[PDB]
Amino acid sequence: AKRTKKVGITGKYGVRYGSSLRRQVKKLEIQQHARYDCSFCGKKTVKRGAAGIWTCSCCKKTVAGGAYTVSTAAAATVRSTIRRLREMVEA
Amino acid sequence: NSQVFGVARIYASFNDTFVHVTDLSGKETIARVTGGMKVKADRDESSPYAAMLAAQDVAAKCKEVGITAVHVKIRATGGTRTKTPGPGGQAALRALARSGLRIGRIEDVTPVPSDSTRKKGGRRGRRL
Amino acid sequence: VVDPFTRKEWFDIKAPSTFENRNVGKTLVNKSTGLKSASDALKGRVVEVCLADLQGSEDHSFRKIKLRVDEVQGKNLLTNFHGMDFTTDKLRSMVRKWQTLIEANVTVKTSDDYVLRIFAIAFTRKQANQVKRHSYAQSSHIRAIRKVISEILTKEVQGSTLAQLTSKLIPEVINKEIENATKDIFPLQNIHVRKVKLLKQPKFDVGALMALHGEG
Amino acid sequence: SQESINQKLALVIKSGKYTLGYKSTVKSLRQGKSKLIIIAANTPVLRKSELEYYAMLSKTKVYYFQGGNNELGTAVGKLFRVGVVSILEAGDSDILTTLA
Amino acid sequence: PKKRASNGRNKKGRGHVKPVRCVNCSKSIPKDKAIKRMAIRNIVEAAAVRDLSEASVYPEYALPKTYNKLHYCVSCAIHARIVRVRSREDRKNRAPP
Amino acid sequence: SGRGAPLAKVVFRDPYKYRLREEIFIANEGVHTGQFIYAGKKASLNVGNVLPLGSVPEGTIVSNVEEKPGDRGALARASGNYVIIIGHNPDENKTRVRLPSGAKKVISSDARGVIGVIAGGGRVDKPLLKAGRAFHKYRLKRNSWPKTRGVAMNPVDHPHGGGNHQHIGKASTISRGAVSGQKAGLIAARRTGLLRGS
Amino acid sequence: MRAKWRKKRTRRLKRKRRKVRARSK
RNA sequence: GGUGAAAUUCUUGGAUUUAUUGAAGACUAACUACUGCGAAAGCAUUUGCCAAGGACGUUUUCAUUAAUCAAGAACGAAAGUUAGGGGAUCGAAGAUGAUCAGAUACCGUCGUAGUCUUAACCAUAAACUAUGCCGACUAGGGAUCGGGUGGUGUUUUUUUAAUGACCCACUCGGCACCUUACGAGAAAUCAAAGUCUUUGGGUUCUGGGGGGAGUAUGGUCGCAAGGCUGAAACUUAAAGGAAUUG
Ligand SMILES: NC[C@@H]1O[C@H](O[C@H]2[C@@H](O)[C@H](O[C@@H]3[C@@H](O)[C@H](N)C[C@H](N)[C@H]3O[C@H]3O[C@H](CO)[C@@H](O)[C@H](O)[C@H]3N)O[C@@H]2CO)[C@H](N)[C@@H](O)[C@@H]1O
Ligand SMILES: NC[C@@H]1O[C@H](O[C@H]2[C@@H](O)[C@H](O[C@@H]3[C@@H](O)[C@H](N)C[C@H](N)[C@H]3O[C@H]3O[C@H](CO)[C@@H](O)[C@H](O)[C@H]3N)O[C@@H]2CO)[C@H](N)[C@@H](O)[C@@H]1O
Ligand SMILES: [Mg+2]
Ligand SMILES: [Mg+2]
Ligand SMILES: [Mg+2]
Ligand SMILES: [Mg+2]
Ligand SMILES: [Mg+2]
Ligand SMILES: [Mg+2]
Ligand SMILES: [Mg+2]
Ligand SMILES: [Mg+2]
Ligand SMILES: [Mg+2]
Ligand SMILES: [Mg+2]
Ligand SMILES: [Mg+2]
Ligand SMILES: [Mg+2]
Ligand SMILES: [Mg+2]
Ligand SMILES: [Mg+2]
Ligand SMILES: [Mg+2]
Ligand SMILES: [Mg+2]
Ligand SMILES: [Mg+2]
Ligand SMILES: [Mg+2]
Ligand SMILES: [Mg+2]
Ligand SMILES: [Mg+2]
Ligand SMILES: [Mg+2]
Ligand SMILES: [Mg+2]
Ligand SMILES: [Mg+2]
Ligand SMILES: [Mg+2]
Ligand SMILES: [Mg+2]
Ligand SMILES: [Mg+2]
Ligand SMILES: [Mg+2]
Ligand SMILES: [Mg+2]
Ligand SMILES: [Mg+2]
Ligand SMILES: [Mg+2]
Ligand SMILES: [Mg+2]
Ligand SMILES: [Mg+2]
Ligand SMILES: [Mg+2]
Ligand SMILES: [Mg+2]
Ligand SMILES: [Mg+2]
Ligand SMILES: [Mg+2]
Ligand SMILES: [Mg+2]
Ligand SMILES: [Mg+2]
Ligand SMILES: [Mg+2]
Ligand SMILES: [Mg+2]
Ligand SMILES: [Mg+2]
Ligand SMILES: [Mg+2]
Ligand SMILES: [Mg+2]
Ligand SMILES: [Mg+2]
Ligand SMILES: [Mg+2]
Ligand SMILES: [Mg+2]
Ligand SMILES: [Mg+2]
Ligand SMILES: [Mg+2]
Ligand SMILES: [Zn+2]
Ligand SMILES: [Zn+2]
Repeated sequence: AKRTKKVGITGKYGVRYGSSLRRQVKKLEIQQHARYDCSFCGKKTVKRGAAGIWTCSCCKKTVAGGAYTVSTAAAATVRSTIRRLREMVEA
Repeated sequence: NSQVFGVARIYASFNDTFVHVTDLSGKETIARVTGGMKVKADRDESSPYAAMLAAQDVAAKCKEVGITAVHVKIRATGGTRTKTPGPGGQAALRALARSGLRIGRIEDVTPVPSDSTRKKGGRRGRRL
Repeated sequence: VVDPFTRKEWFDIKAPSTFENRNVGKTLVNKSTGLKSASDALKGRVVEVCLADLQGSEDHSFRKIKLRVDEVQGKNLLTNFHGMDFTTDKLRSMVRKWQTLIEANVTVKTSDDYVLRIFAIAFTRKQANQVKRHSYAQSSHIRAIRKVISEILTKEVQGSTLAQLTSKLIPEVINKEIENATKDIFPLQNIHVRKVKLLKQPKFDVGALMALHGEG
Repeated sequence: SQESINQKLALVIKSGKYTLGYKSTVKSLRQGKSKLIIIAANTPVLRKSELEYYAMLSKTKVYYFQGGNNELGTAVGKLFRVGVVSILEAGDSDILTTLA
Repeated sequence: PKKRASNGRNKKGRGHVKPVRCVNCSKSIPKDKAIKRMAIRNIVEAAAVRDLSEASVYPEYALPKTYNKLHYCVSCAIHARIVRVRSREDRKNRAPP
Repeated sequence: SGRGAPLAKVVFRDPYKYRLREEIFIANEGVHTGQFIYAGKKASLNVGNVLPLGSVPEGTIVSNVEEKPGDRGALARASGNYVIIIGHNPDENKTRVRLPSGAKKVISSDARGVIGVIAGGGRVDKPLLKAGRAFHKYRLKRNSWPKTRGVAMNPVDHPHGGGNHQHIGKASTISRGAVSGQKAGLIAARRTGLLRGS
Repeated sequence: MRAKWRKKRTRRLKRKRRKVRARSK
């Protein structure tokens, strides 16, 4: 029961739109649909809806996220520089 | 002792020589003259006689501003660059004795990275 | 045609009193007239003189010290301790092949609330009857050595302020505790304090600034 | 050379008795049968302080785990995850005196 | 056919040495290769040392030195004759001149 | 709706009366329901907090930042945007900051901004993929879509609208001093064509 | 001609030969 | 600024040079060696964590469980590919300035992709020691890395006794090196490239004149660039290796 080979989730799109576009969608499509780790309750309950917001299906806490994934990579590289330049000012 | 003091920072490129005198904290400069002034070449901007003809015209204002004695600071281009002093740099330091300015406390400021950025010229080299 | 130097007001430079010779030389500044006076770019300046010139004993010849101007008082400017370099020639002259070069530092804040990270440099030597051509140290030596190099580098900068270490490094008190400590591991020629870098500073207060100046 | 924690916990795991989780730990706290409690780093400060106050009452040593409840549950060698651990007997391990 | 048993210069049991840039060509070359002659100079040289020690303060003073280690690629090092060509058995000798 | 940058609703207690006062903030990516937002010059440096700009060290990144004090925010409101403080001033309460467009602008150190970079992530990476996906995009925004090409209209409808082939026929770069009704195409255009400028 | 450049030369030949054969659908 | 000389370009909106403070990205100097580690590719700032590996020590344990391998699999420099992050430097394409009979270049200024990272591909390098793995056997010599054993050897303190470092002798296990040819080879050379017409310890892979040609075709893998597999017709007396003298 292997079903598709390449497309997977984007088999829904059939022959339409072109490979690269269809292919680029699958990436983010899988990101946004994935379940993530609650930094609070500690389960993989974090799901999306309404891009930018992410909640826990059990502990009911909602985190402002990236659009299609929970951590903007550039935004974690922010939290660092924020934490860094804070620890310089308070030390 | 007396000897009103200044800091004479000499930078010798293979293509030119910098002779620069300031006060102790490096802010206010006294006079700076280089080989590209005292000759018409583009070849001789680094000339040993150039950099010697430089310290000369410095010294007239050095005693005139009131810097009687001067430290000495020498560097090549450094960083990713040649690191080896130019031709006129040593014919400058000496020509500072033709002034009457009193030298002291020599030291070398050539910038020497901790293993820096990639070098110019591209691998297979500079080929001629 | 113009000449900036007409109008140039000359100033006298006062070192800290944790040193010996306090007369550095005559710095100059542009005049104090209206629109941006001459206490503006005087105050913040940073000077570097040789420790042989400060203490008068030339035994210190290879140690440069950064001296930060803090206050300007009555045509007489006052400074404090900023940083300490090793110059170049000496530092490179201590680097010889066929031996281990050790480096260390640690960040430590002092009691006067100066956050500091101060560097140490060591080496290793043949001892006496050694026929072994090179001096190299085992890595599991260089580890705990550099550790206690910093553990000693901590407790000295930590317990006291900057005014004490300004006079602690002059005799090289710290270096001797490193040869006293690391005697038991490897021979270790040429222990020093190569650089101290002044990161965080308090502000003004002129009670540690005048615990310095006015006496010399 | 150093036992970290989880070695000490692995010995606690099969030597003497223990219980796992908020409810059961409160029992042990209310019975004074608890020598130590370990609290996972991600447990909510409400439970953290409710456990801290419960514990200081009966005077039980308190330790804050460095990991979340996910790694702590595997630190007791259990397959599920646990937010707080109560040590009913040290058995053949220490943890009670040493370095904590 | 093999000219040398160091082949250009010594590796002998490693896979790589992070190559170094030439101080003349900028030509790249492995650190295990690449002729390196440490060069220390007097800060003054010439007859400068005389009237310089004259012109200075401090008693008698002392003279600093510039410290540079230059790395050379073959093509440059041979042209600039840091190193020359030797004979079949002359090349063999590794003793420094 | 029609905003791709989630909103965070922050309650506050009214200083001068006993009531609750709700605020609408743009969530900063890592702001989360239940967290405590701190607001003022004495406030700490943490994601979600709003601070004066001179009150942060340079290098600090911030969003929803006011162009002048107390206008309640302008710059970097969009999903995924931030502005970095590049320096401060002793004189006249000035910071200086680099805006997302890249141009640096010098504003008042008393002006505010919230610590972080707005949520909503990489939203524009995902291809629209369909006409309908762009249809609902603008159904909730404004009706600019779809767009009929001026070169496709008749001369009455657009300067481009000259026909018999499809071509613009005169320079597609219009002046700045041009008049309303002549301005279509590349408007102030400094230069034109493919750049590749990193 | 250089070994390497004979390689690049036929690597271009095989591309053009694939392309002409492609017109046979 | 820049070269052999120049020009390009930067500049009295103060250029290069000077100082104070700040930002981003790379890199990890000197130490650095015919020294280390890893299956290779490779790996070079400090501390912590997570697991790993050799050699050694051993009067533990198991007791043939092993050796080498078609298939199949893990990893695999660099460039390169798809996406975001990044973008300091260097820098294909390119743009130029010079150079030459020409100069699509070498040299000079700028500079796109690249270079950096994350996720995913790609699976090629003179990926070289151009030298399969296991086991035995045959020769002297000093340096050295790690471990162990013996030194009533040595040096620094306050038992000048104690953990160290140094010296010396022995012994495994390493990265190399030197001399000799015992042998071997076409030679260059080689402690293996010896123990080969006195031709067999075990085992894996490849080659069979030069071309044509790594071409054509089929298959297969890849997003693609490409990789893997891989002919024949026909053509030709040389091609080639090492060494010698010119
Ligand atoms: N898909 C995510 C990213 O989108 C951007 O790519 C898009 C833009 O960069 C580019 O320009 C589009 C313009 O065509 C379109 N008609 C309007 C859009 N605002 C523009 O974007 C442009 O302007 C915005 C501000 O408006 C700038 O912030 C941005 O830097 C600039 N590229 O058009 C691209 C799409 O056709 C990133 N540049 C690209 O690297 C990446 O694909
Ligand atoms: N696998 C190493 C073997 O060492 C053997 O023995 C060597 C050494 O083990 C032995 O010891 C020598 C000593 O003789 C000589 N007079 C002084 C030398 N330092 C010693 O070497 C010793 O110290 C050095 C460091 O100094 C260490 O690197 C080495 O491991 C150690 N054995 O001396 C030999 C060298 O002259 C044989 N040379 C040979 O079988 C092989 O090389
Ligand atoms: Mg934080
Ligand atoms: Mg020149
Ligand atoms: Mg000129
Ligand atoms: Mg001129
Ligand atoms: Mg040549
Ligand atoms: Mg131990
Ligand atoms: Mg053990
Ligand atoms: Mg709770
Ligand atoms: Mg090599
Ligand atoms: Mg290699
Ligand atoms: Mg419509
Ligand atoms: Mg359109
Ligand atoms: Mg249209
Ligand atoms: Mg029409
Ligand atoms: Mg019209
Ligand atoms: Mg028209
Ligand atoms: Mg028409
Ligand atoms: Mg028509
Ligand atoms: Mg058309
Ligand atoms: Mg058209
Ligand atoms: Mg018109
Ligand atoms: Mg080949
Ligand atoms: Mg067909
Ligand atoms: Mg000309
Ligand atoms: Mg200037
Ligand atoms: Mg280093
Ligand atoms: Mg196989
Ligand atoms: Mg690669
Ligand atoms: Mg690449
Ligand atoms: Mg492409
Ligand atoms: Mg960017
Ligand atoms: Mg460049
Ligand atoms: Mg070109
Ligand atoms: Mg002609
Ligand atoms: Mg001709
Ligand atoms: Mg032409
Ligand atoms: Mg012509
Ligand atoms: Mg070029
Ligand atoms: Mg592109
Ligand atoms: Mg191959
Ligand atoms: Mg090789
Ligand atoms: Mg091969
Ligand atoms: Mg040993
Ligand atoms: Mg026979
Ligand atoms: Mg054949
Ligand atoms: Mg092929
Ligand atoms: Mg094929
Ligand atoms: Mg031949
Ligand atoms: Zn949760
Ligand atoms: Zn070169």
